[PDB]
Amino acid sequence: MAKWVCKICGYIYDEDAGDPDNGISPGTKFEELPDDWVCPICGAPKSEFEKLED
Ligand SMILES: [Fe+3]
Repeated sequence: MAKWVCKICGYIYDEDAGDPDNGISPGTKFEELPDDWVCPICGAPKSEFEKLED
């Protein structure tokens, strides 16, 4: 699945990993993260992530 970078801090939101410590099961697409989900490292909103693909 896809990987996304937090443009602020470099954390990778890896769809295959999810973010279980913050309520997101492995395999959750970035689109499906709640609107108010934030980078678990720096607190940046979803807007600040970029999809790692051409
Ligand atoms: Fe971040």
